[PDB]
Amino acid sequence: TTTTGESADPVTTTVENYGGETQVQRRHHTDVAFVLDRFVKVTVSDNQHTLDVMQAHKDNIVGALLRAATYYFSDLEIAVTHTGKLTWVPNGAPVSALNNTTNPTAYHKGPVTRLALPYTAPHRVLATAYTGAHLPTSFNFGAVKAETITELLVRMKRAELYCPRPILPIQPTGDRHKQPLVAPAKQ
Amino acid sequence: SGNTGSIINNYYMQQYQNSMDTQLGNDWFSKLASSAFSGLFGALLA
Amino acid sequence: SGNTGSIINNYYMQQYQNSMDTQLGNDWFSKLASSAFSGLFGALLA
Amino acid sequence: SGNTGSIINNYYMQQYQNSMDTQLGNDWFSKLASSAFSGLFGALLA
Amino acid sequence: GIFPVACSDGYGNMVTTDPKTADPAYGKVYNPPRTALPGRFTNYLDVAEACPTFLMFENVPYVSTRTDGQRLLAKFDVSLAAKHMSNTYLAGLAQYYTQYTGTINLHFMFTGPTDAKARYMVAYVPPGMDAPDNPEEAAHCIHAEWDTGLNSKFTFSIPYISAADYTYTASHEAETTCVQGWVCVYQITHGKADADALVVSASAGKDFELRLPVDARQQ
Amino acid sequence: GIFPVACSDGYGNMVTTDPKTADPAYGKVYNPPRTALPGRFTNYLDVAEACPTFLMFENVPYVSTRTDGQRLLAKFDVSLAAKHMSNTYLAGLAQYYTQYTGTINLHFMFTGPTDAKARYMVAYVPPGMDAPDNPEEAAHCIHAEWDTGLNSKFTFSIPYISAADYTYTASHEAETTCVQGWVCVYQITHGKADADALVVSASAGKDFELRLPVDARQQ
Amino acid sequence: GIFPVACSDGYGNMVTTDPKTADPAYGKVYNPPRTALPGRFTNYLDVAEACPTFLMFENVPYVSTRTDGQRLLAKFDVSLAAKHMSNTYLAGLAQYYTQYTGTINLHFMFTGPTDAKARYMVAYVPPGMDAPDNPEEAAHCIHAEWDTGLNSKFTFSIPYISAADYTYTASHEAETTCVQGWVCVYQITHGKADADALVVSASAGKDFELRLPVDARQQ
Amino acid sequence: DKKTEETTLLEDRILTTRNGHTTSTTQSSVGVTFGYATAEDSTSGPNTSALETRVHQAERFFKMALFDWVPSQNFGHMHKVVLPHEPKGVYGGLVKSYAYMRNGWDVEVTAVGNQFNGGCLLVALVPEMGDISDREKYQLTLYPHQFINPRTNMTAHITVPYVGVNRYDQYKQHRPWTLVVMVVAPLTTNTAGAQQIKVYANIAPTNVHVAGELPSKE
Repeated sequence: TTTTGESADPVTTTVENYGGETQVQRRHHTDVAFVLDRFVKVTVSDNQHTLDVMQAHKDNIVGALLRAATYYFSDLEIAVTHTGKLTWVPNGAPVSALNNTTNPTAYHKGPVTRLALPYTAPHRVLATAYTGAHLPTSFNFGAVKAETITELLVRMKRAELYCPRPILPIQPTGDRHKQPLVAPAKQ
Repeated sequence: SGNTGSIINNYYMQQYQNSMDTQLGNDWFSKLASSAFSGLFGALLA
Repeated sequence: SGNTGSIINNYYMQQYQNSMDTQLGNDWFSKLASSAFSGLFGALLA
Repeated sequence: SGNTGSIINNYYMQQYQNSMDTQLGNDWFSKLASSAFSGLFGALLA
Repeated sequence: GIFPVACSDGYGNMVTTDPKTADPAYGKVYNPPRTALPGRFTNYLDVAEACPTFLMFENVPYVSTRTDGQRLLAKFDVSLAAKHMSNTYLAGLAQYYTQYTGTINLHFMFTGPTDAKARYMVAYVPPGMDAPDNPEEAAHCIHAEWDTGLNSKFTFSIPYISAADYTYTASHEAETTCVQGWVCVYQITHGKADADALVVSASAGKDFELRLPVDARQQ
Repeated sequence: GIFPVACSDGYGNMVTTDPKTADPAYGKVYNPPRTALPGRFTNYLDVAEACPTFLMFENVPYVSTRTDGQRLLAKFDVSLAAKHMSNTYLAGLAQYYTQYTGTINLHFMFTGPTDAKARYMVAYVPPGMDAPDNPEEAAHCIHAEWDTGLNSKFTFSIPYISAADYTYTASHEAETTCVQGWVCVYQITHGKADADALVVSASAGKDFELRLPVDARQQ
Repeated sequence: GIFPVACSDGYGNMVTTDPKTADPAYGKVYNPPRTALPGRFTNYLDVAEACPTFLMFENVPYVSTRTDGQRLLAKFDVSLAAKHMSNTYLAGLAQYYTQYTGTINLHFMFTGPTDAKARYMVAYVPPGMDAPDNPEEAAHCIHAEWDTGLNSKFTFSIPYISAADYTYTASHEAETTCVQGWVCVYQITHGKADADALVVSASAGKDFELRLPVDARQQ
Repeated sequence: DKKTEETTLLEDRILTTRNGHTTSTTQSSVGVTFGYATAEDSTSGPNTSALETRVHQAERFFKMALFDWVPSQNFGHMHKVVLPHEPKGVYGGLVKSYAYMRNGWDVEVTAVGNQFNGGCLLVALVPEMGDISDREKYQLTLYPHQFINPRTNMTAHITVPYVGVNRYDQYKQHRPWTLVVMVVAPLTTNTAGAQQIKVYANIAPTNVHVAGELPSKE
């Protein structure tokens, strides 16, 4: 199957060309909405933290995959292990609000406290990159504050992605990257 | 939609569970993947 | 009505959940806002 | 099927509760047990 | 057997803002009849459209004709935080939402005597340049000129023209210039109009919207 | 009485991956309209089929005609871990699933000048022997020969032929040889073609599937 | 208000054997196709009916013709614990149920040479007396005599005749005698048949049932 | 694209592009790559209180040079630029008089050498491009692209829509599109190739809309 390579028009041959027989697939697992729909730890440093998905580890499935797109939309779900009252505040709220309790404040019930929050930016969509680097103030989902924030996780719901960006693995030392895989106890 | 599998509907209204989208006026790579040439371009013998 | 979004009805009778109002005999600012003049009052050219 | 006896169906979709099998194309010992000869092979008197 | 349930962790926490309703205890109570009580309002923004409140220019609601000729009577930031709003209902309200979109209405009522005549211009200077100090430079923005006559009042809408669909009511520290431009109001000329007051107020426009309630304030 | 329930032990534990949804708190929020934003993608593997990325041979995407004659231009492991993949989208993606099945497409675009002609061969050497270093030995595997001409590009599918229905993206330490064989690409001859580049890329095949998402990496 | 529930005490405890199903977490997984794999079995007792395994008489499956005449070739306890069962599938299986009922089948395959002829008798001695050591005394129980010929094998059913409807697979310490009697197999005569082997096996009968699974064993 | 006569030793696959009163014929096309979509989203959003307008005059060709491709520069050598960059003429004028604006791009990159050169360039357009790593030059094909390869073509053509987290932008401080060109196969020169190749661009701002007229001193 010769093509004019310069074209940039997609080409996909099949085993049928030599006599094989292409089968069926179920790429459920490689579905955007699906893969990103799980919790990811985000490194919290203070007892107050602005919610931002870019803070997931760049090599963590979710963060790696989120960064494999340039623009994205989604709602949020959060799981915080905290102490005292947890207060959330919507994108663009004066930071001073975090102390006020008439804002969505959840009392303690350990271990974690789980919530569902609405996309709250004022743009039609948000971005992974930006050339106008360091991302803009407004690219957040609000902020959280609790007397103590031991741990923080976030989950992207309803995810939409636009324009793919690259995504690299590990550069192997030798011919392939060998390593220890889950195996049964020797006995 | 995503990693969600409850058979019974949410106890809460969808107006509270999620953000509601507005419209003003199926997508792309999906379409593009399919428009891929898969023939031969030549002339086949045997 | 207010910040309330349960799809299923209250387990308790409404006679207990709330106070019942009595009547004896849609409102105002709402009406007043709408009665606002929005034209021009002049005579328009071009 | 196995040691399971809830009369009401799973709250979760079966797509999540279990692995889905695929097909490509009642069994054996069951059949074999039944094909067992049970007569006499001889000629019976009395 | 009884019905087997899974009490999920991370569910049930109090929450000052949840959409449920507490159980009750004192029931069978009947409220006195409040049928047709005057002045009910259903949504704040209605009163905000219906009643325009005053802007402020150093303790006063009006603007004063300095002297005859091309003078710039006022110029200000297009934010609900703006100093000129401050005493404004619209701002007092906006202070509880992070975002907004919409048209804002400016009203100019000339208070002068029957022998006092003037002509004014008002424009909306979108950001990207610096607010011009004279009409001829401002004449290039969305503007409107008008003279005095039988009709004391003149209303004018300030267009929502921004990159994003919504914008903040609040003002960030990092913002030097008012993210949404300014509106400058000039005087073109006058005669016997010096000293005279042009009191201005502002009301919410038809498509003006307030969203995302927030409680940032002292206690 | 009230409804008797059994709160089952071992049920309710948090779980970073459960298919439920947390209760909400801030409602009645309306997103700005995002109708028809260009370039949306729904499933990664679509882009993976549509856009073939480059293989690597010591810092470069192409292969270079050493000299005229039966030379073995390249040979490599059929694993998404393979050194030659590495910079490949397919591999960068596969790194998050344990298993896979499917056809993989190889693309060879000849970059030479109009006076440079060559003929190549590519084969898939299933495991069981050692990858042959010359065509005549490789001529016995599933292969395909082809010359240069008007058409710069030539695509070729690498068949999933394994004992099991699925295979690992990952590579075990205990594996000396690439569990899935190799693909060697030769040159049969050429003329005035020495020096010239034959850049190669790889895209996902039609029946290519990725399954069982996993997060093994640093943090 | 919300729905008032009573979390009953004494309900919810784990339980290694409950008929519920845990919540899930990793979903949307598709198994490789296993259509028509040979040799599937659905219920153990089917294989137990279909394949008779061997009895044991001191390291051997057969019984040996001591010498011509009225000899008692074997005699044993009717329990799945019996020493003669031991290597028997039926017993290896029965070891996991407390009770049983049903018919058990005994199979006698004569292995001798074409010139070796014999005649045997098998009886089921219900408890109440002591197992007779000679046919004429045993001739009064449910028995069956038979000679050798073209047909190597002879099958015979051991009747469930007990006071209760079910009986134990297990054997109590307090039981001196086998609660369910014995089965003795004699030889009536023979000629040139001395030395020759009469290998015996046992399979589950049609109405044979195993009930009440139990795990008593080491770990 | 295609041409007639019959076959021949020269080139064919002719194609003429036209924006405004400007054309661009090319007897060696390889087609035109289309962006992330075939049509831009709604040009009249709420964010513009519908005071936006469109200027047909801006949508015309304008040229701007890129670099010289020489055998020295080998794999991964890349030349990037953010559009608009310094904009002149009508199009330029818009930027000085309107607060916000939006438009897509009609890009035609032309590396004219000669059919005896070997080597090959990759030209693409990227949204919010912020410095690629060396490794991720390998996955540059994920962007609207098109190759130039001397044995085959002289011109690469790519048309692309306006994008951004905002319906309208302030080009004066955010542009989404970045036109890049990278060497994938170093330039071969052989006996009769061209010593070096001059690379230019023919561009047209497509579907230009502007909103929020600014004040003015001149």
